[PDB]
Amino acid sequence: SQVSEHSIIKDFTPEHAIHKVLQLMLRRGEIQHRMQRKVLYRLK
Amino acid sequence: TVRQLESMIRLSEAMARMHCCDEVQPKHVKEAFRLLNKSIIRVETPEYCRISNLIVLHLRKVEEEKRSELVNWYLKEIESEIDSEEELINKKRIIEKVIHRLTHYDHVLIELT
Repeated sequence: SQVSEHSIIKDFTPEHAIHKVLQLMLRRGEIQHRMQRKVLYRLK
Repeated sequence: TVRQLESMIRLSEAMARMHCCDEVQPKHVKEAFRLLNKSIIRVETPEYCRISNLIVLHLRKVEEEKRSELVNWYLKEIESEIDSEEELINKKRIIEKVIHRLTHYDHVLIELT
């Protein structure tokens, strides 16, 4: 979940950047990154 | 395509014109269709029934809109009609093929049947 994307923010110890990098990865390709969003997003 | 339809019309007209007819009867159309269909060749690739499996199961996964439950839900859903203890290994083998040639991430987004 995106809350997990924030948990990985906390344990590493910014929202805009963490969302932007994943957003770029989303158009980068198919494997391991489309598959986490292609179903979570549709199921919200 | 539709060009095949116009080819069929031309061929039926020629078939009629061969018999010196003033109008095309359905026997001419039947011969034109038979010739046109016979000319077109099936493309043979080396078993090829597996595409039947892929289409029938991709359709179900489409209808439903993890691996653990879903894999054996597949390995029951297509077994609902014909008895065999021997086509299960076949279905799991083709499922592995499909996994490892990147047609299943459990039904990848970009794949048209």
